[PDB]
Amino acid sequence: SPIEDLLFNKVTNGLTVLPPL
Amino acid sequence: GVNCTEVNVFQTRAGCLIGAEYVNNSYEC
Ligand SMILES: *[C@@H]1O[C@H](CO)[C@@H](O)[C@H](O)[C@H]1NC(C)=O
Repeated sequence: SPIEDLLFNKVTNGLTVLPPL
Repeated sequence: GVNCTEVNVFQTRAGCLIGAEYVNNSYEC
């Protein structure tokens, strides 16, 4: 959605990061 | 998170899976 896109375009060793489900 | 070219293989976005194949249909997991 356009509001979702506007929200998306506003928020920017041994330490892995698990991806969300 | 390992591109396992240095170790049935399917590559997810969470890593690579060994021992499980890929199925087109979907069910509640
Ligand atoms: C794994 O490496 C190959 C070659 O370096 C690359 O083509 C492939 O996209 C890589 N896997 C992922 C999930 O990016």
